[PDB]
Amino acid sequence: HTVCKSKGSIRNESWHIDSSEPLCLFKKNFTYNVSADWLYFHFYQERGV
Amino acid sequence: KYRSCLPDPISTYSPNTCPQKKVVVGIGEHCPG
Ligand SMILES: *[C@@H]1O[C@H](CO)[C@@H](O[C@@H]2O[C@H](CO)[C@@H](O)[C@H](O)[C@H]2NC(C)=O)[C@H](O)[C@H]1NC(C)=O
Ligand SMILES: *[C@@H]1O[C@H](CO)[C@@H](O)[C@H](O)[C@H]1NC(C)=O
Repeated sequence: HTVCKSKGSIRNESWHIDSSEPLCLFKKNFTYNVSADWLYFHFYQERGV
Repeated sequence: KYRSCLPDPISTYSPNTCPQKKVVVGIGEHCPG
């Protein structure tokens, strides 16, 4: 589960426990328009890509 | 979930019962196991 950083939650955001740095194949950051009402995304795969 | 695959999944007598089904490797994929 995840928590809200704006107001706050009684619980704590805990979805991973790896203390070291695991093997990663992709790690990037993207900025999106904050003043937006709806967001659309596509996620598909073919031939292992 | 818990579980025949007897005697071995390669030469099992009932392939429809053993959950380890034999497949083939596709394009751009690896051996599933
Ligand atoms: C993508 O953005 C997040 C959030 O700004 C980055 O996470 C921060 O990472 C630094 C260490 O590099 C920490 O000191 C901050 O506390 C993190 N912020 C949060 C909100 O957790 C993340 O590093 C960025 N990723 C890349 C590749 O730039
Ligand atoms: C974000 O969207 C609003 C309206 O939906 C628009 O006015 C604004 O220019 C957008 N932001 C950027 C950086 O384009």
